[PDB]
Amino acid sequence: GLKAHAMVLEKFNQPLVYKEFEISDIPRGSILVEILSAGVCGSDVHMFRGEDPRVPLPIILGHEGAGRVVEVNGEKRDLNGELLKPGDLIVWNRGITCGECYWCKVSKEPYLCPNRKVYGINRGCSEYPHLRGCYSSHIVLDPETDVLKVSEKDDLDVLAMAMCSGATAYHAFDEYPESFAGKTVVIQGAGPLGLFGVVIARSLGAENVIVIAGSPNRLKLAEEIGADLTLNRRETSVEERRKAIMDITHGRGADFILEATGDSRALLEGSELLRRGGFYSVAGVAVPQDPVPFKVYEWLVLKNATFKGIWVSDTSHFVKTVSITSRNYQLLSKLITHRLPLKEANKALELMESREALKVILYPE
Amino acid sequence: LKAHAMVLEKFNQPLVYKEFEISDIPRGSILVEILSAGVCGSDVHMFRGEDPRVPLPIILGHEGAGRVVEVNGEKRDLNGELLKPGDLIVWNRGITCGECYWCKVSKEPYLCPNRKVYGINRGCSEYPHLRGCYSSHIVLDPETDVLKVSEKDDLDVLAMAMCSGATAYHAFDEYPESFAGKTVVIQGAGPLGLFGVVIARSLGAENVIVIAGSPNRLKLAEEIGADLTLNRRETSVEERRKAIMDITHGRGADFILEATGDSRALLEGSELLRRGGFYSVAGVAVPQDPVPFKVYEWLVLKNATFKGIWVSDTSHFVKTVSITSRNYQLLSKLITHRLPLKEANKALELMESREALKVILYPE
Amino acid sequence: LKAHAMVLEKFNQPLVYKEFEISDIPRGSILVEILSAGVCGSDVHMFRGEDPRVPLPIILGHEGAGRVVEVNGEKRDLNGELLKPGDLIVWNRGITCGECYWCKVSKEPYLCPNRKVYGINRGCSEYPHLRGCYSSHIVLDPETDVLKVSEKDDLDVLAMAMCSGATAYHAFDEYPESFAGKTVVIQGAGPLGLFGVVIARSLGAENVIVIAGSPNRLKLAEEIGADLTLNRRETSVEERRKAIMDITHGRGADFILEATGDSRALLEGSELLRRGGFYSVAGVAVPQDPVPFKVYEWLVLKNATFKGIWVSDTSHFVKTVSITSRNYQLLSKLITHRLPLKEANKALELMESREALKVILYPE
Amino acid sequence: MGLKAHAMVLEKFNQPLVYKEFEISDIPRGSILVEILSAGVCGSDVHMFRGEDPRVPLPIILGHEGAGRVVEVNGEKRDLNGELLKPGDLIVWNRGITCGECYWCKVSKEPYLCPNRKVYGINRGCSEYPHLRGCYSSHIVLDPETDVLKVSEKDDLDVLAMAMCSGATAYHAFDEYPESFAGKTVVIQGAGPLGLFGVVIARSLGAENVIVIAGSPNRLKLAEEIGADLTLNRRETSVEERRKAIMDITHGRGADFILEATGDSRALLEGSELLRRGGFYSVAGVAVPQDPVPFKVYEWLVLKNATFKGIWVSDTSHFVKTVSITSRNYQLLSKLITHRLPLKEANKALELMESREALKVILYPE
Ligand SMILES: [Zn+2]
Ligand SMILES: [Zn+2]
Ligand SMILES: [Zn+2]
Ligand SMILES: [Zn+2]
Ligand SMILES: [Zn+2]
Ligand SMILES: [Zn+2]
Ligand SMILES: [Zn+2]
Ligand SMILES: [Zn+2]
Repeated sequence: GLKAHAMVLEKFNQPLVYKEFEISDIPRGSILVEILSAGVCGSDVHMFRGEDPRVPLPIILGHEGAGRVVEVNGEKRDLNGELLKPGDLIVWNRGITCGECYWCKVSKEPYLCPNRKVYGINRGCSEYPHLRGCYSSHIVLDPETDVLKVSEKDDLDVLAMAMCSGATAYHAFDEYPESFAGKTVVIQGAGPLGLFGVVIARSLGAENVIVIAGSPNRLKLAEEIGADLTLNRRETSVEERRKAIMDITHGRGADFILEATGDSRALLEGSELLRRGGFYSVAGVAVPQDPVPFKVYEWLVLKNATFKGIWVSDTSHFVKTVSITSRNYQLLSKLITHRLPLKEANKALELMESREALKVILYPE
Repeated sequence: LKAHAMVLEKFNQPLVYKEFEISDIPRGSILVEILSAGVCGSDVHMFRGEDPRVPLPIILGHEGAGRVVEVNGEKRDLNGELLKPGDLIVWNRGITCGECYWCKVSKEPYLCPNRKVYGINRGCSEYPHLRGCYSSHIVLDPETDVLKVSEKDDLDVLAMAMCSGATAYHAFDEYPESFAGKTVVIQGAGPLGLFGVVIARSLGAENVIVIAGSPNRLKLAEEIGADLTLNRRETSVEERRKAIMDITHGRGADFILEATGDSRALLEGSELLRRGGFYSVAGVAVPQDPVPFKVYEWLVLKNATFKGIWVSDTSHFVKTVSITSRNYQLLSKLITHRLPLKEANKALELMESREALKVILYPE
Repeated sequence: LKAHAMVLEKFNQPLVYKEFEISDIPRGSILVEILSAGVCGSDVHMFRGEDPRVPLPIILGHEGAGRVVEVNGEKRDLNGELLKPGDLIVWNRGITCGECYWCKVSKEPYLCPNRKVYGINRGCSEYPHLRGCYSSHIVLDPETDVLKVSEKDDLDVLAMAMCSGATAYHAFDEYPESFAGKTVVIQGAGPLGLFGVVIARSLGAENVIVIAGSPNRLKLAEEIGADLTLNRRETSVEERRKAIMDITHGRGADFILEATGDSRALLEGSELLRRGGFYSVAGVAVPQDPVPFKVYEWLVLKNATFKGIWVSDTSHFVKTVSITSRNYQLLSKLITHRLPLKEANKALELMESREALKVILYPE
Repeated sequence: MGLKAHAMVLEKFNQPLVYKEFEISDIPRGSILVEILSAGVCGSDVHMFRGEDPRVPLPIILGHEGAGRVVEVNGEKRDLNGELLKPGDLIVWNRGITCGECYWCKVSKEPYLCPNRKVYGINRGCSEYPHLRGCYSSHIVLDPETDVLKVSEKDDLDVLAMAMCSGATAYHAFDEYPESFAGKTVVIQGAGPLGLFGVVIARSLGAENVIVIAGSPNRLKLAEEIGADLTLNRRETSVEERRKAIMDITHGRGADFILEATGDSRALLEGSELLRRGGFYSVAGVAVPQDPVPFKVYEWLVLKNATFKGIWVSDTSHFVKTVSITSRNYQLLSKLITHRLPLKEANKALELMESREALKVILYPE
């Protein structure tokens, strides 16, 4: 049978350990996939530290992958109806939803499925066939996985990264009920989520894209990938930033704001930048935090504002994200600062934790 | 023509009776005899000097129905009917500039920064003076959006509906799906929330639940269509959440209307809202202390929409009259007092004390 | 157990009564005792071999309500409730693949090319055989979308609603605004149009006008909420257009539903539609000769939306059940005949001749 | 003492436009006197010249596509962003003024459908002072109700003038689509200015694939140059070949979104067969009553669950968004301007547009 290896999380806050798995057969309808690129996410650090309550042990982490089909045990179609075969290059939606609940079937919001099963997050490696995350030479995909064939003209590293931060960013923009033509977009934060938001905002036809953050290196990147204006929170005052946005928008404020900071306190700045009638997509905050002092009359009622929380993404967002991403490979590849062998998965988590890396991608040896 | 009005000359001092002689009216204007004038809870705040838009002196009253006396030129209503002396009409209290970003580009006229409103930011010092409904007569500018009504319409109900009803309608109109199969929770049982009951019912909501503190208002909400009322003073937060969870199979409410006037209503409402739900916030009407808002739990993880609602526009006005017109007998139950115009000071006192739910004034 | 069903062996051959011995059912499947089975006009086309989807032999019947006999394993309804013996249920006739572009990307499961439908494209020759509602029992796959109902629900009405009702609902669901203040014109007064009357009313339409040729169906349309009916034998096309222009102040209808089954309906409907109006075309159910379409006048100059409507999905299912549940007394009037299952041929005959509006079959 | 202006006046249908001079002193309260710098010649100007548009009074100064420079404002005028206009400002404006009082303007919020819509160079004659109500002129007088946008010396006024008509109608067509264009396949029928602006708008909104079907190789080459992924020449392929091409690109589904930009009702016969189940078809090119086409209701509407949406002109929201898209694509869109003529050659301009020797002509005073 097949000799696979992976980096396994056995106990929280303890280094991932190398382990080998002999793969004999795979479940009916499943797809055995050779991982070619595996994204390391900020959230993987959180999971490693034992702060994500969905996470069983032991587990093969890694929810962002691109790979080559080794074997389908039976037949599997991709989302366009193409039958997969050995050697096909694919990406896939990390989440499988039930297809039977209120959100999957009635409201058509499958990202809200309470039964959502996610590779490298709530799928452990204890029970055979074990290989349920991307920090591995190989992953076994269930037959219910949403898959998309890609080609050798696709940058698999970029696609892997895009699966997570990109598709969330896409969801955030997709909730806006108008075209972006003529619109001013403000993005708070310049990690992968905010930076995909720059390229997504550009690609959907936004007039002006402004990014507010605190790292000059990340802000330079934002400019190289399409931002019209960047504002460094450490070099400018709140009022200076408000005036720059008010100047650009003829005194109205921004039409659409993306929170991509991870910090609930971002809404305090963002609310004062939003025009009357504007739309604030809140997608960065990823853990419970202290409550923020929210001014209901000023920020919601008087402003006639929409505040929209964004929870992950579904298959519609996945395919649309691949499509935008595929027009933007050269720019988006600039987000990958580090490329490491799988056996260095621990160092990769350190790099991400310390912010030495913007994004790290692992490759099996 | 000799008109009279009850005029606000000094905040916190009683409205005073005053006579006005109306000869010429401005070009294009419509002189209207007031038949019904609603006394709104916001008029109390204006009376008390709490509204910074309010010039003095001013004839208050932004909620009106009346009879056309004359048109200086020609005026069509929204359906294109030329107005003539004798016609009965209602009208939108607000006039927008029709030239700014919100009027012409984003098509959100309610957000017009140049919005002019009878009985609110239009004083009575300058001729022709009559720019509010606490008067025998009002002069409507040509730009006013008007609708003709008939003798089969209830003008008292229509006056009331103009304000609270049209804001309630705006709150429901922002919901991007139909209300079929949906559970609606309304927080509050003043005019705003009670209109919400009738609008929710009228748009097809499956369940309409009202949370408030007054048994008399809760009985009324039942009478006009609520499936369930929950008295906030006689139940726990946890009991009310359980009741809503039982009705929605453990999910929560699809749509919540905040109609209390208290920002703290979001603390409870946020925990009733299903994942993916929609919270329209329309009641809070003054700057208040900030509330501790749980961004992850209430917005992000919930994938929720919080939508603030500012007043209403002409599309909301027309839709509100249409709903109201199919519900006159239910909605007339909100009017607890009808007083002559000269007793306007008592009307304000009734509304302030909540001895009244809604007061209508009539001239003479 | 020994079930019985009425089987279609050859097109145009009378349905044959047959017994089926059921020993065990596939894993996760649900064995359901049929309590009400609706006979649809589309069953007549199937019976004659006009529907190219139809395998033979087949147990027809795609409108069903029933009582759970057994689940081989466990099955949750759409609200997550575990089904158990004795539960009353309704279900979506169609099961979609959950994997294709329509199911997963555009979220239009009604357009699934792999859609499997009880009594339509599921034959009865392979065990467990019972894949249609003209039967004492049906075996539902684990993938079926089910909803529990109660003894307070009218199951005869629910069976009917599953088809025509959910298609009507889809047609209204596509309209991008509220129905408040709107005038709705419905063409045709069979079950689709009649459900259209009730739905239009329930979503808050101001005026509902029905145009058809059957006096008795038009009387029923008034009994269930139409404001005006217009009979094509008794009125001219010009008289109809004037009546609709009078109600809409010269503009035309805001929303039209085609529910006649005839392509030529568009000729009249296009001239009743306001500029900017919305025309949902849901009745035409077979390929027909092309109609002469005036692209400039009816689409471009009118800035009109013509929207075709193909069946329905689980979202429309639940929402239809929800509106129907509030209108059982009105909608019961559509059921003109109830016949034992063994009389299924006569039921198809009644539906073909239009002596019935809707027939319900009951086992035993 | 007054301002000396001149224009090319249509006095009688099918007779040459005639040069005439005017002296402009007073203008109506609130009005803006504008020096024309660019005037687009539209294909519909030909039909109006010929006496085919029932809206057209005589005499009239044609030209509904314009950009220019503020000479004077009688009072005050703010552009749509709130900026006060002053003499010397460069502007563009919406050709159409709506009443702001009717059902469509106030209730349904569809001002393009206002029955009282007043359009420079179309239904506004030139015989009553101050006369200058069209762009085939040295100057135009804009009413206070006109929606205006200030532009800069870095904007291409020739491209903006053209964009005002064909471009805003194409924008309207795309704006009616209820989803994002991400991952979508767009087919455009026709490669005149309307269809060609469609290409740039489709690209700008993020469409994945943009395909153009037309009959002219030159125009199909232009469509490729401004961002089309594929062109199909309908004179050199069968309907079946074109459908196969679209089916191959869309994994056998059909187009997500089609724009009819041909002017021929018969285009729907092919487009309907290219549309996927659940697809959206904006019909914007057909501009005059035509014979009815044989429409297959079951196959093209019902079974397809298709949306067919007719597109009538545009409003100020479309205007502003068109100017924004256009402003990022000046160099591509300038490729559409094939001829620039002096105002006094307006008759030759119409000839060029009618013969189709020109794709788009711009007129310039002086
Ligand atoms: Zn689910
Ligand atoms: Zn991730
Ligand atoms: Zn009020
Ligand atoms: Zn304004
Ligand atoms: Zn049926
Ligand atoms: Zn499918
Ligand atoms: Zn033009
Ligand atoms: Zn108008």
